[PDB]
Amino acid sequence: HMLFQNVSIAGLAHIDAPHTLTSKEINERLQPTYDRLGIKTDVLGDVAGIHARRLWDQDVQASDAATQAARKALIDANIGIEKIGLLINTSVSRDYLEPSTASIVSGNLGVSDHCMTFDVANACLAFINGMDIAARMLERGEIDYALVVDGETANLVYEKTLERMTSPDVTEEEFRNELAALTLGCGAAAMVMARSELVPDAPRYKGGVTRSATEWNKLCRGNLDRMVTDTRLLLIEGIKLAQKTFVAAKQVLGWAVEELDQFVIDQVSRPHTAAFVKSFGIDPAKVMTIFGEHGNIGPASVPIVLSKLKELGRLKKGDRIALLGIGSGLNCSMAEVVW
Amino acid sequence: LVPRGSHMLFQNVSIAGLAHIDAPHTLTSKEINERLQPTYDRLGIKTDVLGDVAGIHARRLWDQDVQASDAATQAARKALIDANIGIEKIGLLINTSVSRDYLEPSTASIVSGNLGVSDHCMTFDVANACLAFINGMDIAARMLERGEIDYALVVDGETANLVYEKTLERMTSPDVTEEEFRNELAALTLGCGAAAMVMARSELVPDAPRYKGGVTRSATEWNKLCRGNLDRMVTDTRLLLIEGIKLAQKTFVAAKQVLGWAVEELDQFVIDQVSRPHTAAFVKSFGIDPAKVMTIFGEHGNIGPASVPIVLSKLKELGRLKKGDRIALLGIGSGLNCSMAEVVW
Repeated sequence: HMLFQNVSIAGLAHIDAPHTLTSKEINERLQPTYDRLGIKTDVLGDVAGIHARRLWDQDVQASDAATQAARKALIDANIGIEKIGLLINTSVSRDYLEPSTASIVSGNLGVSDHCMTFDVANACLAFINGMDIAARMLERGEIDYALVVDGETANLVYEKTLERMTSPDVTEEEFRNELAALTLGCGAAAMVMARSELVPDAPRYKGGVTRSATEWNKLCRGNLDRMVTDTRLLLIEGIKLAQKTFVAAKQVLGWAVEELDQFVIDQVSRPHTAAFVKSFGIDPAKVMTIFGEHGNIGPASVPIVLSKLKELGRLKKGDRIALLGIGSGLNCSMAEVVW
Repeated sequence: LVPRGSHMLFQNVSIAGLAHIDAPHTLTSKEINERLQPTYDRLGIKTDVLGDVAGIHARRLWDQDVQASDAATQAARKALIDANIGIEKIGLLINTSVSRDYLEPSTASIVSGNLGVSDHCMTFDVANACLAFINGMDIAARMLERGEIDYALVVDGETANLVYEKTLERMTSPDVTEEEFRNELAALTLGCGAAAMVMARSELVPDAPRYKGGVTRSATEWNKLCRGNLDRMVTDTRLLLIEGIKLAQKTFVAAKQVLGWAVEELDQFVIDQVSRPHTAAFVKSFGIDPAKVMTIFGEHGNIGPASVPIVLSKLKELGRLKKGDRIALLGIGSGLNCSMAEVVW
């Protein structure tokens, strides 16, 4: 019924992580163990379509990556940190349980005594939830500008996950559920959202809709050291939920597929992406992809893709952009930006 | 006379149900002290820092196999009964606990699935030290005000079992430095427990309490004062106190301008449940009647962000609260962040 009319996107930025680890290099150190279980296939590069991913320097924490991203977004919006009234950290990666990663980022930045901080956690949907929570405060006049940040680190998942599978003992089927950890990638993004009367020419966030199917809360379960995931069923119920969520998006957003100029989606693998496009009859040309060379950056994936699109001059004034994702839960969220 | 703003305060947001869960197993400060006595002796500690100094005589613990999500869910069920509604009415569920099942999925997902929420139910977590429940209250308040939903659940289950056994193991080490002992000591004032609140648009529950919200100030340059993972918390209790009070004080100046507050015009203060010195310093700093500040750290310790709602729920359970009571919710979380909000009962 009632969309956001005065929430804009004032600045946007990403950080690509500096070290590359190729699925080839990974596959070499995994060959012994592939040859034990008699698996012929290259599940990373052939099936998933993931050929490289980036990793941070030694002991770069999430809050560091979020800080670098947040600094660039601030420069991109051409405002100083004294203007930020809210800072939401959305990452899966978290420096500690207590306190929030947001507070660490905000301290690194020197936010004012008026800036509210906290973390949102919700798998690959968290950035969109963060964006929506910020938009609610902006519209109410609680704040004029917000930072939504997200830094992801998988350095430790790789050290530990590899060693576990390349031991002498090794398991059998855990391998297939564990390999999903070797699709993960490091990266960061940040976005400065703002009240529109401040930034009249800037893109606008209208909000959107969420639907869920939390009955499947078992299927993807990540610690710091480990990610266990059934990808096959997550794919199907994911798409079933996405469909349902698109019906909701018709009703509140006034959406159809032919009308939308970009689909910015969570980045998992070639099969998640292809199934999605096929099910919804989407022009593949409107669907930018980064898992090929960066792997899965969880909730940073969406704003990384939007920022990349922006920087390549793909986004014309007036474009209608679908932000969407299918996160563990299962949850699904879909929202609109009008460039 | 002169038309005023709302001061950004929440309109037509109500509390339709409230519930807490006490964890089953009692752990006394005597038990703890008996176990730590060889270390106390080695370090020359001749006072009961838990019982006499910190004011905590006991705390509660779950079984070791019990999860945040399980406690969050028990509480959620009791709050639904309290609100006399089914789970089909819930359009938003935020888990606000520090304790978490996994890094993903959200602990709210796991609670939501156990309860059987509809496919219209929005779920995510909010983490912000002991201030998160209030943050979740605000996030849900904004949706209910706008009329995007009818009912919200804010849920919070804490478990400290693991930090308890590992901290006790490290603090009884023959090699443990005084520095490390003191750093880790606050973890032995933590406690298990859980809480849940159903909130609603006032139109649906015309006699329920009103949640007005309030003000927030921060001091993010102190983010390293208290830091915790699954099995360990390190705490500069001295600087938490001093910088916590300064921040409280600053927020209270803002509470006067937006809430029209004054300590003498509030009937209850629901605070973070930390310790007897933290509590005394806060009461003395603002000139508050101690009787208007209910305390449970004595027997349950510090239940992080569950403490506020647990105290609220217990205040209701005892019949302290009457229609019209002006109820200050004030939280100083690790960060530092301080929110001060008002519930009118």
